[PDB]
This record gives sequence, structure tokens and C-alpha cells, in this order.
Amino acid sequence: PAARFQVQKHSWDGLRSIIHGSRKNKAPHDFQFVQKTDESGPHSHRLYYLGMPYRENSLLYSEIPKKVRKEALLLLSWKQMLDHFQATPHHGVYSREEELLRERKRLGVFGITSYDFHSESGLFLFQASNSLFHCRDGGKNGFMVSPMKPLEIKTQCSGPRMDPKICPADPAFFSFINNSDLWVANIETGEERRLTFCHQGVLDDPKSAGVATFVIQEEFDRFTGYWWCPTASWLKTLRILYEEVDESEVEVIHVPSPALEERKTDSYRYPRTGSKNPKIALKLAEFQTDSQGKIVSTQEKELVQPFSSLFPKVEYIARAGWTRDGKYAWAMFLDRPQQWLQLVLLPPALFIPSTENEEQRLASARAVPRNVQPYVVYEEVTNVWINVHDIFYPFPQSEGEDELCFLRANECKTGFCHLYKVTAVLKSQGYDWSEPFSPGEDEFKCPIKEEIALTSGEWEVLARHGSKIWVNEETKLVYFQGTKDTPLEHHLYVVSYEAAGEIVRLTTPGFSHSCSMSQNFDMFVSHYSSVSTPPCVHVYKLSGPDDDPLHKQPRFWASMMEADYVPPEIFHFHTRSDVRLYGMIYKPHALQPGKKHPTVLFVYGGPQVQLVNNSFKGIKYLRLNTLASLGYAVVVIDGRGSCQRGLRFEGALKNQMGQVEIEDQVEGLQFVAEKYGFIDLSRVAIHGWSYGGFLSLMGLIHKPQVFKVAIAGAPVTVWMAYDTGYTERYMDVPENNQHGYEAGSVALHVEKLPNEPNRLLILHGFLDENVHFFHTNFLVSQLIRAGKPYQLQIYPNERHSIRCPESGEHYEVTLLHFLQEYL
Amino acid sequence: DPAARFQVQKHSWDGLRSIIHGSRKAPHDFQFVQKTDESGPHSHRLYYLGMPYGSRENSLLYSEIPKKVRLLLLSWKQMLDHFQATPHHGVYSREEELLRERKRLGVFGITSYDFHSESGLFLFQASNSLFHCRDGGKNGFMVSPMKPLEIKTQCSGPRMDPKICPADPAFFSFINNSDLWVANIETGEERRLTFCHQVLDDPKSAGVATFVIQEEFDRFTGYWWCPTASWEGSEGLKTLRILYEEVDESEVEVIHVPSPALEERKTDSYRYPRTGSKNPKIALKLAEFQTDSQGKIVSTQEKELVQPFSSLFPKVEYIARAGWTRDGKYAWAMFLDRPQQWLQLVLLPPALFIPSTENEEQRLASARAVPRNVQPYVVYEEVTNVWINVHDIFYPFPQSEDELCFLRANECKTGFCHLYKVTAVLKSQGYDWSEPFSPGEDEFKCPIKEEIALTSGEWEVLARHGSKIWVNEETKLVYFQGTKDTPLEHHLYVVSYEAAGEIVRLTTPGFSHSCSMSQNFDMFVSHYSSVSTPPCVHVYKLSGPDDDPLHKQPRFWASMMEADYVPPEIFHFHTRSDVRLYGMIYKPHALQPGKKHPTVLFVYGGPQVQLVNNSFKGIKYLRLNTLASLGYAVVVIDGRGSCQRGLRFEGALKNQMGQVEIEDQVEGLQFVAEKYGFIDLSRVAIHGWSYGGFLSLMGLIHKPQVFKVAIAGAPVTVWMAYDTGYTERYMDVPENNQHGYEAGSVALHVEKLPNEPNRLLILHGFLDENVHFFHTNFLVSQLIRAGKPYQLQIYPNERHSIRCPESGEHYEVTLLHFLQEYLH
Ligand SMILES: N[C@H](C(=O)N1Cc2ccccc2C1)[C@H]1CC[C@H](N2CCCC2)CC1
Ligand SMILES: N[C@H](C(=O)N1Cc2ccccc2C1)[C@H]1CC[C@H](N2CCCC2)CC1
Repeated sequence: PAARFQVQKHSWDGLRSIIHGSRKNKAPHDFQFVQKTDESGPHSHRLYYLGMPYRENSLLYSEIPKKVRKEALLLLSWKQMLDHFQATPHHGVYSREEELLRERKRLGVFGITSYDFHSESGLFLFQASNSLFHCRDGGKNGFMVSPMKPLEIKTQCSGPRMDPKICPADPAFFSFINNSDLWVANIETGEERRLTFCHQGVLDDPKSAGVATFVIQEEFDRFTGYWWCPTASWLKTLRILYEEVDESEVEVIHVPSPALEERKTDSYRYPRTGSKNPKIALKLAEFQTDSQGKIVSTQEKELVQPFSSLFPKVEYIARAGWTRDGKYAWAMFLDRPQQWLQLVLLPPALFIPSTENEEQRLASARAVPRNVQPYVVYEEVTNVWINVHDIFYPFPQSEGEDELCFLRANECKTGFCHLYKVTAVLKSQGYDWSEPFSPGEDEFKCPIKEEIALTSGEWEVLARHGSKIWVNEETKLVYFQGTKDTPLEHHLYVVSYEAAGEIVRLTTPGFSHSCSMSQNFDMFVSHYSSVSTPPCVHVYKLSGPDDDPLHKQPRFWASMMEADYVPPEIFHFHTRSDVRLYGMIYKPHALQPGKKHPTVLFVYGGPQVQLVNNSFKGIKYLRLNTLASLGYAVVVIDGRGSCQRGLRFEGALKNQMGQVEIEDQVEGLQFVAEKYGFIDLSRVAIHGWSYGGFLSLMGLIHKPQVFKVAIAGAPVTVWMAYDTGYTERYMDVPENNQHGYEAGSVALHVEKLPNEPNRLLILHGFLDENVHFFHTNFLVSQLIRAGKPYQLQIYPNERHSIRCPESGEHYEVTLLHFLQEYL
Repeated sequence: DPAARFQVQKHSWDGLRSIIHGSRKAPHDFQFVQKTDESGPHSHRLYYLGMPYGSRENSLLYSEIPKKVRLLLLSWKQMLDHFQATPHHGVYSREEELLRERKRLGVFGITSYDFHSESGLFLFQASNSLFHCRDGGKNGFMVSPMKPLEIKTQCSGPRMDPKICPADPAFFSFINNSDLWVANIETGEERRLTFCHQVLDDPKSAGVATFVIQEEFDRFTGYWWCPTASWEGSEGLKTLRILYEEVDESEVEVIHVPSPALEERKTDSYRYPRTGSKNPKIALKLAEFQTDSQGKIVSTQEKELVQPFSSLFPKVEYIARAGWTRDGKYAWAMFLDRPQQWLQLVLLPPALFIPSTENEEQRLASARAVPRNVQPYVVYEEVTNVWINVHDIFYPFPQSEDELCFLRANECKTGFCHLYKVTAVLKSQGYDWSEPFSPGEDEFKCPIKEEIALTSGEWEVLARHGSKIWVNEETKLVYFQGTKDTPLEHHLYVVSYEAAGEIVRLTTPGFSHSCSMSQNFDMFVSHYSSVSTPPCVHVYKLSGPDDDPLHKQPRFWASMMEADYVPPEIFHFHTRSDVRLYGMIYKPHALQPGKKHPTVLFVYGGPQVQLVNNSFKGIKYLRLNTLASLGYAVVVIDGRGSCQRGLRFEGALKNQMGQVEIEDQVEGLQFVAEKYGFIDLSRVAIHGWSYGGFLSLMGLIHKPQVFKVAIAGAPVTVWMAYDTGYTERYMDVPENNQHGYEAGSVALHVEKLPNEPNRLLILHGFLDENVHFFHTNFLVSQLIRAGKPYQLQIYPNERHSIRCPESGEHYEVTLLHFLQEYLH
């Protein structure tokens, strides 16, 4: 009747102006806290950070003062580090390597997106333009009051120098990756030295060193393949643990180059579900320097026995690094089903020089002490899957050798991620490293002396995707981030790692916080917001008696950032299996109760993402507000398989992706229809990108009477065509889950898609190297065979995401027109 | 105006599917073998390729032509017993599938074959191997089908372009891995003759026509058997010769097109010369081999021109054609410069070729050795201000020395393709083949003794795309096809090459004929049809006294083939510049005068094609009849630039592609509006594929108030992305025609496209290796930048043309829906 609200129909030009009007920069992040060391001065700290003032991301600093009036709020000035410097390459065009890493990192912003910092010398090291640059501030060099030009580091290399890092033991040196091999150089003398020789004169050249391969980067959130030893030994020797990789047996596929006029593709090693991942191993590279800084010698070392024989079950190296004294290297290992993890200590003496000579090799093997061996200090096991959590803090071995104390984030134990203090017993069995042997199961398993829960409950410690802990050893406290208060807000917490009792929250409720702690534990920064309020960045001092450190009171010190949008509203309901799901609704603008409005169910719905939480959405999800301003109801549901709710909630997806997610979405939709008076269930569109697109198609397949149209972007339509890392973890290998692979692949159910045109819009970025355009291509193929209608939009200069603003606007205008006309 | 406007009934998608499904629910490549039995009842056996209607694929067949008749319908007899020539699920090798595209070959099975008349030996490609069978001559005529014999090989990969050695049928040749091979069919012995091949580090090949030669110059071979054997050496060895083209693609651009193995997610590399970019480096080489009495291949030799091809013929960019004289005294080549405005017919004496050696010293000796009188002879040179179309007619007569008499099809002389008899004088200047040689502007240009026009007038002899002449030397008559009667019909004519007087037509008017003439000139076949009648295939016997062979009467001997569709109507009109253009209309079925109907202007409009002529359109253009049955008027105009109207008609395109054609189309549309009163000019849609998609986009760009919607398929949107052969011929090099490349490139005029959605539907095959998907991908890129709506349909398992019926049906269903919903 007249109850049905009708969206105003605009011309295309009209829609373009509306979208253009709606859209007519990244808050400080990546901080370094530095104490001044000057009682006379008016500043206690200098805070260094990356940020973008109201053009490009750049290195910046603020001065933290010694006293504030406290009658008024103090706003800190963003001072430029560099004087009129452009870090973005000309026309924002990066090399294939640098552009692919921005993709893997989901980096949109231009300029300096990472940097290294050496505290003692005040040395900053970073990629800029298509080269390497550096500058010095603080420490022995002293604190500038105005910007200084960064100095380009000269190289006789060709191609980009990737993943640069300062030597922690000696800031005269630094490392980088050039043409799939490891290099080192001395900033002070300009001397360059290559340490690995896996690359030659690229189906022909399949070996690399120091490099994280595609799946490692896309599916394991590791972007480096090497790790500086934190100390030197005495000439003086320096060390680098590194992953050596061989992709020969890995499948090659071709994706189109951004240079469209060239009409060429790029080749990738793409391990599709069910076939070979690269062959990998951990190696060690040494090099000696004299007192003048000259690189005297270098050496390539390998495990005394093959890595494949020592660790037969290991499929991926998730993480690596060293103990703080440089005693032991360490590596986090994973099996192919991703159900068994191992933290392993590799003592350096375990590694011997590589040589072609079998005699020399046996001499080096005989020489290795019998008491040197791998130590498997930890092992996590599960029936679902092992999420890679990044927390692992080895304490120095003060209580002598033969034991190792560390903190560890474990989720498999109780089903949620919590902190544990662990003491593993290192007891050398004694080995004949000269004779080869095949180690069995639990061959290097350390007995666990003790294992204490530091945190517990129906909630999780944040330990993935940049989340970290801060451990103060004087006070025996561990600072961390979590959902203890609620799954919709991230908060900062402190708890004793000595006496695991009271967890104390340091962040204010109502808001979700992104925090950085000073290494001196005297102050932290919180970048936070709510659904109703734009984000701010405040500086908090921890004040109180030094005899009660757990109860330091965080006191607001200063602010670094502050602030036709209508915020959405968070709600919750329970499913017909009594599971609590959260949701979000954008109500139509100028709502008139009694009207039923057309509705857009905006969806993602896969693992590792939570859309519904209490933080500001107006930046990333402006289009959803735009839809609301035209008078659409917009509904977002976080169904089972979504994250921040523990393994068992996420685990509802196991081996049946596509099957569980829509029900929760349909439940949520029906709930919203009762609660809020304003949903017309006769006019409901489903729409998402990536996992969201896959689900938009499943929604139309399985629930055609509920969803009138689907707008599906960048979808995965054939699970056999997706990679190993992601697919096998949640769906098993295809040989072991034909039912799920088939039931979850939308391209194989195309008969179930509609006979009515205008109900399915497909969208996909032609350059997509993650969800290959093949997915859309194969779906149309099958749509054609089944005699089904479709509409299609291509983004020819876009990969998985749309990043060019004009393409984005076109995307939003198209979406508005499709809905206007056909919903 | 409400009642007047006819409204197409709007169907559901499934309804449209049933309509397309309901709607969709000949002999060629002949050999006339004379049967030499007086008592028998059959004068000849006629061998040919054909698809029986019951049969799934093309196959080698035969009919028996009887001695006397009393309406005879001849049986199609199977040559091969229950043989599948199509490989599994019609899946050819990349090499054979790309050659099928280049040849525009739709049908499955045996698409070509070689035949040696004396031995009665047939040689052809089948499965993914080579097959052969024997019939007639010394073998004898079979009465029942015979299983074909496979030819075993040590080679790996496909054996392409098989040809029987004319001088000795025991031998045959083929291309394996970009090199020329020969083999003795009787002994099964194989022998490789070139070594250009050993991916992108292997750019040399031999005996092979490269992409552009194939796609743009209608040559599918790069080797040519010498037709006569030789008998020179120490002790009784027999020498056989093959002329061939060596090619070096090094400096030619590489592009990647996706593989038909979609699930592989890979591409193929292609040497694709874009306009203005480098073509392969070329030369002509000679390969000889010697055989003993037992048919063993004793030796082989790689030979080459005593002087570089690039110094002897410095202006030559493309080898259009080549071959040998019938006595094997000279090899010949047709050459073309890069602008394709200068052609040369050149005779290459075999003695002009010396064995190839890396040794500097040996080459000098062999060069010195070459006789001083030996040289190339440029017997013909053709020049023009427009472009040289390549004409296949060149018939050298046997010599009876010091001159060469030949027939030539020439278009540049008068502006129309006509037959000429030419006598060129061969007089040797004398050259030191040892010294370096740099030639003058007319170094080997033979004087022309005489040059006679055998045909003349405002009409053309057919000399391209399979058209050819037949020359009977006893009677002095040349037989050919032409548009002399009218440009809408192909007819068979006979004129004397001895005495150029009366041209006699042998085909019946009212139809367009495709004819094959017997080598004995006693019998001929015509495959013909009209706009209103489906094709037929009749056998005609030439009769009359031998006193006046020019005046032999064709007499119907027998038929090989006989016979809601409503044919279209041909019409003609005159432009405001007083040019006569032909058109075609399909009237809406069950038309009610006074109604105004929505109209589809179906277009192509590019050179080398003519849509409007008097022949059956029902097979190829069924969809246009389906449109008419729904109530659309469908119009087709042959505007300036189209073919079979001579060079100057075609020449109006020159360096302004996209600029002239639409005017002729619009004139044509408005004309049809006045004559027939059933066209609603407020509802006109433009649609075509290939050149027609390019024009559909130009129609909407330049005439947005004339065309409400455009449906463009496989279009070229940026001329810079297109190849050298086609583009440079009609549009010059990009550095010499920046205005025209820019005005003719639809992707650069995207601002001019509409602001209203549902006015433009773009279609393109993902696997297109001719008009790369890039073109559409680039237009979408530009559309997005300009903020312009578009719809788009991809054919993922399809190159330039849609061949999977499942996809074809979907394409039509999509078209009807687009028209129904958005044409208003
Ligand atoms: N490899 C995955 C991917 O990009 N996918 C695309 C896609 C599209 C359709 C169906 C499934 C998939 C999986 C990504 C793994 C990391 C995850 N991040 C979110 C916040 C931090 C970690 C996002 C997904
Ligand atoms: N290479 C050309 C082609 O395929 N083109 C596609 C296309 C699309 C848009 C704009 C221009 C072009 C040119 C074809 C050359 C051979 C010719 N044949 C017709 C009958 C016998 C010869 C047809 C054209």
C-alpha cells in the first residue's frame, strides 16, 4: 500500500552528484616513545610516529611536555621530520614488488608506510621514492627543532631493495632483500655485501632467500623471511636467521599486468588448495666486521641435518626470531592441516657451513657438540584449526640454563586466546650429528615444568594482526589488549605475570581503543572511537606510587587528534540454537514510522573479520550512510564464523563454508524486521565484496524468496581455485571434503540462480591476484551454459579492492542505480 | 501517435529462450576425375568435402557422374568407413585451432586435403595425426568405403600443412615445430630440412605463414614444392626442391592472450605486430633433397639467395604470395612494401640460390661460382595512391625463352580488377654475384613487351578469398567469376585470352553462384542461391561443337543438392553525393500498414566484406529473421568502404575509418523510412560484431539522437592496439595519421557516449586473439573515468566469433531482452 516507502528515482548524472557530494587521512600510528634525558628542558618525551596531515603519510614527531595547566586541554603539534620530502614515487606508481606488498598489507595510503628505528643511535631507516633513505634524531646525535632532509643510501644494486632493517647489535649496518636474496651494507662506509645466492638469471629461477612467499604473506600475516640476531659475538661476528625457499614444484598462473597497453601478464607461484607449497628451510648467514667497519668475511650455514628430516611434519614457517641474548634462534612451525603448532629453539651451533665437499661437511658435523639440539618448548593442538597468534616473549635465562620461561598466547587450550606463563625444561639427550637419523614424534619435546593461566574467561586476548603485549620486567606486569569488557570494544589491560590475580583496565568504556605503550611504561597512546563519535588520539600518563604498579592510574595528558552522517545502532539477538549474535542497523534518514523501507543486507561473513563492533564506521563505510540518506534500511549481521568470539564460534564454518552463514543472516534480518518497525521484507537486496560477494551469491542460491537482488563483488566461486593456506585450514584438502567444496562453490549451483534478469550484478577487479578474475569468468561461463541472465562490471585497473577514487565513485553510482531500478 | 507505434510483446527471459530455441530447431573443395572406361556407365567420379545432414562432421565424399540421363539427384558416397576425423569433443591442438580461426572455419572433420591425380592419393589431417587413402588412377575405383591409413611419425606435436610432392607422389611435406620436414609415404622414412627451431628465445621458423600474413593477407602456407624433379649429380640421384620462407620474429612485440584451459589460469604468448611496430624479419630460402631409385632420401641441403633478401629487395616488407612456374625453371614471389602501395612479381632462378654456410670463405667461392647471367626478374610492378589489395590470379604460361607470357588480375590500372595478358622481356644485365651489391630503383624491372586487357568495365573479376580462374590452353579460353551482370550476383564467364572479344556468361541470372571448373573443361559445378531461395548444387556439362569452344552451352546434367522464414528485400538508393548504395530490409512479419515499428540497423561496414547481395541469408543471418518475427524492422546498408564495387568505392575509408560509414548508414536509414512507411525513427538500434561493433559505438558517439541504443560486440576501440597489415593499409602508420587514429578510436571519445544508462551493451569474447579483450577492457576503463554507464557480456570460452551453440543462443536471448526492455 502507501506503507511501502519508494526511493526517489534520479538520473545517472543525478546519482553521480549525490555520490560526489557525499565524498566532498590516517591518524598517527607506528609510534616510538623516546625519553629526553634532560632535567632542565620543558619536554619529558619526544614521540615519533607515522601520520598524514590534513597529502601523504610521513615521519612526524610531537613534544610531550613536563607539565600541563590541566585547566585547558593540551593539543600536541605534529612537527615534520623531513624538510619538503616526497616519499611517494612519481605519479604514485610503485614497483611490482612494492605494490604487491602494499596489497598484501592492505595499505591504501601513500608515502612512508613503515620504518625501522634504532633507539641508541636515533637512526631511522625506511623505503621512500623507489630507494632507501635515512635520518638521525635523538640519542648521541641530539634532538632537532626543525626538519632535516633525509639522505638517500646509494647502491650498486638494480631493482628495488625491499624489507630494510637496522642491525640491532651494530647500527652501522643494515640489511635488505634484492632479487630474492639477502644483502647487508654499512650506512657509514657505503659497503654492500650479498649473503645468499639462490637467484640467478622466472620459471627458470625458483629459489629465494630471506623472502616471505605469497601464501605466507596473504594467509599468515608474515611479510619477512629473515631476522637479525640481536647481539654480536667476538673481529666481531653478526648473524641473520633466514628462510630459504624453493617454489619449483608450485603451480604457476598468469595474472594481467597493470600496464594494460602492454597486454601482458605476470607469472605467480600460486599454491592452489591440494597441491605443493614451496619447499622451505631455516638457514643462517654470518659475516665478520673489523673495528673500521669493513666486512671481512661472510658465510652461508645450514642445519647439520636437513630441516626436512629434523622436522618431517612441518609445512609452513609461521614466525621466527631470536632470544634477546642471541643464545637461541626460534621458529613457530605448522603442519599442513594447520592443526599442530610447535615453538622450536634452534641453537646457532646446530648450524654448520654449507659446502659441496662431503668430507668438509662431515668434519663440521663431527665437530658439533653432542649436547646441542633443537628444543621444542611448546606444542598447541586442536580439532578445529590453529590460528597463528603472535605473542611469544622469552625471558632471559636468569635461573640458569636447562630451563626457559616464556609468556605465550594460546587459544586451543580453552577455546579462547589467553596469556600463559610457561617453563620448559631443556635437557640435552645427546646426539651423533655425524650419523643421519630420522627423529620420531615428540623427539625434541621438552617437559613442561609449569604452565600458569594469566588470564581466563569467555573472552580473548588480542594477539594477531598487529596486536601485541608489553612486558615490564622490573614490575613483573604484562600489558595487553582484549575484549574482556565486551566483544564490541578493544581495551587495554594490565595483569601480573608473577602473581596472576587482578586484571586492571586502563582505557575508558564506551569506546574501542588502539593502544601503544612506552617501553619505559610511564605513558601510552590510545587511538579510539565509538559508532557515534569520530576517532581521537590521546596521550595518557601512568601516575601513582611506585610501590603499587598494578594500580597506576592513567591520567589524560594531551591530545594528538580530535573531533550528513547518522551513526548506526548496535543490537543483539539470540538464534533458534540460543547463540548471541550482534548486529548493526543504519535507519533510514527522515524516517516516518509506519513506512516499510527497502533494505540492503550488507555482508562479509567469513573468518578473521568482525564488522559489528563499537567503533566509528563513517570513514570506511560511508556508502552505507549514503544508502540510508536515500531511504534504504541497511543491516549488518556478524554471524558464526566471524571473529573476536573465540574458536568454537568461528569453528561453526569448519568444512561447510557457504552453508551456515546465510541462516544467521536471515535470522538477523527477520529479527530486525520485528524490533525496528521499518523493514520491507518484500524488497531486500544482498550485497558484499570478497567473502561478502561469495555470500551474496549463496544468499540468492539458497534464499531466493528472501533476497530480491544480489550485488556480488570479487567473489570466490570455486574453492578448488583458491589457495592452500586459507582453504585447507577451514575446508580441509579437496580429497577429504568433496561434499563441502561442492556445496560451497557457487559456480557449481548456477541452476539454482534466478531465471529472472536484473536480480544478479557481478563485479570484479581485472588485475585481481588474490581472488583471480577467473572466479567471475568461470561463473559467467556456467551461467551461460545454464541459460541464466547476469549483469557484469569490471574494474580494469583494480586488484582485489577498488582504490582509485573515480572507480570507487563509479562503483557506488552503479550500486545506487541497480537498486533504484530493480529492488 | 499511440496506436501507430507498434509495441514488441515483452516476454519473460525463459520465454525468450524458448523462442530462440524454436527458431534454430554444402559440397565443396572438388576434384573431377575422368573415368577412362568406354563400357562403363559413369563418365567421371567427382570427389569433394561435405557434411551429410544426418552426419555430424565434414568428410571426404564422392558422387558418380553418369554417361547419359533421361531430374537426376546424385548419391553422396562415403570415402572413409565409419571414421572420426574430429578429435575428442572437438578439441584441436593450439596450432590447428588457431589456423581454424584464421581460416574462419566453423565445421568439424576434414576441412582440407591434398590430392595427386596420377596416383589417386589423398592426403589430409584427421584426429591429431595425418591420414591418407588411395582411389582412382593406377589403384582403381572403390565401390565401398575404405579405412584411411595413418602415417606414423617419430615427431612430437602436430604435423601441419601436409602436401604431396607433385613431381613424386611417394613423398610429402609438413611443418613440425616451426620447421620443414619431408617423408616418403611408401617407406615411412622422415627427414627434417630446416633448423630454425630448437619460448621467446626461439623466434625463428621456416615454411610458416606468421599471424598477420594469415589474418591480414590470406596466405596459410610458407612453403611451395617445386613441381618438377631434376637429374643432376655424379651418379643417378633425383633432386626435389621446396621454396620456403624463413622468418625471424625477434624484434616483434609479444602479447599474452588467455588459454582456453580456463582452469589452468594461463595465457599464450603471441608475436603480434601492432600498427607502427616491427613485422618479422623475412627471406626466401630454397631446400633441396636427393632420392635414390628405391625412394631412400640420400641427402638434403639448406640454400639461400647469393645476396641478402634485404639487399636485393630492400623495400619489401611482406611476401604476399609465391610459387613456381610449371616447368620449375623459375620460382616466383609477390612482394609488398610497408605502406602496401607498391607490389612486385619477381622470378627467382634456382641457380640464384647458394648453399648456406657460416664460413665466410666458402660463401664467396659459391657466390663467384654463380653464373653472371643469372638474376631476379621483376616481370610486374603495380602501384596506387589508395592501397594494393592482394589478388591471387597469376598464371605463367610455358615458355616458347628471353620472355614470359602470363595472365594477371590487376585492379590499380583502371580501379577495377580485370584480367590482363602480359609479356615481359627477360634480358640479363650481367652481375658479379661475389661483390657486395646495392640495387637501383628499377634494378631488375623487366620491360613489358605487350599488355592486353582481357576484360574491362565498371565491374570486377573475382581474384581473392578462394576465387580463381581456369585456363584451357588447347582452346585459348580463360574461365572466371565476376560481377559484370550485377554486383549482387557472382557469375561464371568465359573469354578468349588469345583473342579478347566476347565474354560469355555460363550461369543463370537471378542467383549468385560459387563454381568449380573441371581441369578437362568438359564439366563444371555451381553452388548457388538467391535471397528468396536456399542454396543448390548442380552439375553442368559444357556442350556444342568443338569448332567454337567459346560458345559451348552449359546444360544441366544433375543435382547434388536441392533446397517461419521470410526473405529480406534488396533495394538501392542514391546518396546526396550521387553514389548508389545497396540495402536490404527484413519487413516485420504480419505487417499492418500504418504501424511504425522499432528498427535494428544491423551493421558491419568494414572493408573486405559485402552484406547486401543476392544470395541466401537465412543460414548465417537467422537472428535477423527472428527479430522480424517479433516485430522489429531490420535494415542492412552497404556503405562506402565495402567491397565488390572496385577500389574507389573502397577508398573513401582511406585514413578516416569511423568518419564516413555512419553517414551512409544514416542516409540509408532515412531513405528506407521514406520508401517503406513502417520504420519508427524514434526507436532505432544499431548493432554489429567486429567492424560492426566499432561502428555501433561510432553510431552512438556521432548520432546519439538517431540511435537510442547500441549493442557492440568484439569491437576495436583503439587503432594503435590493432595490427600492422590491416591498419597500416587503410589508416597509415600512427605517426603519419594522428588525427585519424584519434577521430577513429572510440575509446578516446567516451565523453561523447551517453549519460543515460541502458543505451549501450558491450559484448566481447575473453579468448579473442584478433581483437584482443583489451579493446573492451580499455573502453570500460575510459567509460569509468568519464562516469559513463555501460552493460557488458563476456564470452569466456570464445575468441573473435561465438561458435559454442549454448553461448550463441544466450547471445541472441540477451539481444532480444536488451531490445525489449530498453529500446524506446
Ligand atoms: N586470504 C583472505 C582473503 O583475502 N580472502 C578473499 C576471499 C574472497 C572470498 C572468499 C574468501 C576469501 C579469502 C584474507 C586472510 C586475512 C583476513 N584479514 C582480515 C583482517 C586481518 C586478516 C582477510 C581475508
Ligand atoms: N583481420 C580482419 C578482422 O578480423 N578485423 C576485425 C575488426 C574489428 C573491428 C575493426 C576492424 C577489424 C578487422 C579481417 C580480415 C579478413 C576479412 N575477411 C572478410 C572476407 C574474407 C576476408 C575480414 C576482416
